[PDB]
Amino acid sequence: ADCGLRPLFEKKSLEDKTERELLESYI
Amino acid sequence: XPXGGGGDYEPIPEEAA
Amino acid sequence: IVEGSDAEIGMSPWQVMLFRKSPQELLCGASLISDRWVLTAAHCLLYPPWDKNFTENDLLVRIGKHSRTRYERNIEKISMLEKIYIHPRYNWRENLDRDIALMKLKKPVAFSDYIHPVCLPDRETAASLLQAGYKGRVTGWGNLKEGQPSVLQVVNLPIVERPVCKDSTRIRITDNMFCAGYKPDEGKRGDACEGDSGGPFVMKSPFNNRWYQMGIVSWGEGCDRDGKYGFYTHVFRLKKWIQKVIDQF
Repeated sequence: ADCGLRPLFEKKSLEDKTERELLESYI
Repeated sequence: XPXGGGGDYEPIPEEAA
Repeated sequence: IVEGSDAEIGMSPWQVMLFRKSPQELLCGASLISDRWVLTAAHCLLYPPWDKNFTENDLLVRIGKHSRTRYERNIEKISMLEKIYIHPRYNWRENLDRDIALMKLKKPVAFSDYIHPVCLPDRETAASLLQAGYKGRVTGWGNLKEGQPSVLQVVNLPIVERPVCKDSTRIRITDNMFCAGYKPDEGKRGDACEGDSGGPFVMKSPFNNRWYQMGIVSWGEGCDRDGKYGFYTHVFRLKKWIQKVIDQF
């Protein structure tokens, strides 16, 4: 239900230091 | 092949079990 | 993890540590998929070639950790196992095919800023994300080289085309595994290593912003060797078995 949404990141709209590298690879 | 080390751990208090 | 970095606090709230009661040692990584279900590699519990055959009572599951050795008071929670479920067709004799196991916790764990489950992929998510070139993230407290880190390590790695995975090893690879890592000329390095087994390989869906577990650290030959890749259990391929167990128990 609330799976995969992290309290300290997704839930606060804050992103971790390297998650962009993942998204940038999903071309 | 398949993926302990042993770099010793701090004891786990009984009240945590 | 080789060539990774210290994880940020709460960056991997589904990360679980499989701990041996006596002697106290870190056996493997694992992941929290619900309030009472933990997913790991079947070889973390059963591997006859090394005389490994653990029962529920020989283990402790520590959730919400960051430091490898310290007992993180007021942060980590410890649970005991009610039952272990190994895939009936797990192949420990040859290639660790279907290297997957579920563990039911004695009591549900309460979520917090540091403890939160990961999502299991659906056919659509598996299809759109499991492609060569796309990067996933592996985490664990395993070897830093082919010693061990003080806190959780993380490394992002690209999924490799199946032909490349096959031609890099003599082991017979199946549809139930996939490999990841950088190729020799890509300039970047990184890999999981012994001690990382059972840990999650995750990807963040760009459609709904959720983190999904696509793989389980399974095996490799050496760590971070050029021309060699880490192998992971294909979670989606075994999801039917996962659901069946959770529904029945």
